[PDB]
Amino acid sequence: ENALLRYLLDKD
Amino acid sequence: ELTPDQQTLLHFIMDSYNKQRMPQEITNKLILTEMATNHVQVLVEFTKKLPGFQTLDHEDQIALLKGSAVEAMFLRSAEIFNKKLPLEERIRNSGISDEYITPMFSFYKSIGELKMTQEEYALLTAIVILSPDRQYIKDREAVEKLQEPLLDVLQKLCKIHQPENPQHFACLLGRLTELRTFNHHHAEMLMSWRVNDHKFTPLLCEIWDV
Ligand SMILES: C[C@H]1C(=O)CC[C@@]2(C)[C@H]3CC=C4[C@H]5CC(C)(C)CC[C@@]5(C(=O)O)CC[C@@]4(C)[C@@]3(C)CC[C@@H]12
Repeated sequence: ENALLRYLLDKD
Repeated sequence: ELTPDQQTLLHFIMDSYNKQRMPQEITNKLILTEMATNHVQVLVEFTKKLPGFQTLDHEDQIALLKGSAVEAMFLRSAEIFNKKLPLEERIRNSGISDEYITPMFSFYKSIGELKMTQEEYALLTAIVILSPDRQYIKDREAVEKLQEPLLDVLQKLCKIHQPENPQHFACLLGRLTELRTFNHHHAEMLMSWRVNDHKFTPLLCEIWDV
């Protein structure tokens, strides 16, 4: 899904 | 040699590279999942901080990340378990086909032998990350644009640590290139361990595309 990766990137 | 925006850049990278670190467990050598998971966590944190990465297309960003992973992990493993054990592995016993083990350790020993400084590791990782060559990138140039400055700085600090041997920089990219070629066997290597009912964390499936 790459969704955890997505959260981890845009996360502040 | 190194100036003036090329000091602000190295600094800024060293800064980011250094504020993620492997705690505690570089001691007790299952746990292999923790290590793997630590590696990724740290990688994305380093990745996202990298100059310009904010601006990159999202689908490129993820691609850049998934492709860089196997090399970064070899690189970040090395920078730790060659310094912190100044061999011994758990991976035979983890039920990996020996086909893949003896090869993939050549690559590990090879990297340690380069004997890189921690500015070399840091910058090289960054180059590895922002490789425009990776699969499913669309804006290869936009990636390529961010990689140029890191390259031409790394270049110089190979002439600095050290001049003696002038094939150092070339020899650094070489080993990484050598490793890129292993990436399709690493896929299989992993899909080999996932046959016997053994599973990965959701994160580790995402990073390795499982
Ligand atoms: C046994 C299996 C596991 O349980 C989950 C983690 C995983 C997939 C993983 C954990 C750590 C490494 C590192 C081990 C070394 C050999 C140090 C090099 C980097 C390397 C990496 O993280 O990319 C390569 C293999 C893997 C990915 C490898 C194959 C070793 C055992 C392996």
